[PDB]
Amino acid sequence: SMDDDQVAFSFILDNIVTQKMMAVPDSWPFHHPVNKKFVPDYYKVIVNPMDLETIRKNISKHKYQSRESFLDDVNLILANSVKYNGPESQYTKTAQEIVNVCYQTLTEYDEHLTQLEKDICTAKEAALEE
Ligand SMILES: CCOC(=O)Nc1cc(-c2ccc(C)c(NS(C)(=O)=O)c2)nn2c(C)nnc12
Repeated sequence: SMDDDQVAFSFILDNIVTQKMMAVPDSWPFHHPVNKKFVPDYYKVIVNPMDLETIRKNISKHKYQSRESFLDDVNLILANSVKYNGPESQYTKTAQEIVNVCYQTLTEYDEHLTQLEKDICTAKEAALEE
């Protein structure tokens, strides 16, 4: 209702992740960091690994003040799979649908998230004045 803007924004981001993005068919390889046991050279090819659980952990620490830095990490999941698996691999097409669902949901909530983003930024600027 008031002064809870960051808490609310993060709460919505987590629900987008758990309810929309993690619900993509066969998306489970993206729910957690790549297990080196199964992909022995992943961390030698991908310099900035990223996954949905890592994004949730970021959300719980309130890393994202706007959807833009949230989308940076989401789009990073797709670009990593493009680099490691190739553009037409089934992994990449799954990750591409994870990204699509993310954008579709953000667009559904656009006006609402803009309001939270404005209030979060103006509060941070006013709090750093002191
Ligand atoms: C070299 C042939 O191509 C590949 O095998 N690539 C990929 C493979 C897997 C993958 C496999 C098996 C398992 C059990 C898991 N589960 S987890 C989240 O613990 O690591 C993941 N994820 N993956 C992701 C993301 N991006 N690429 C891949």
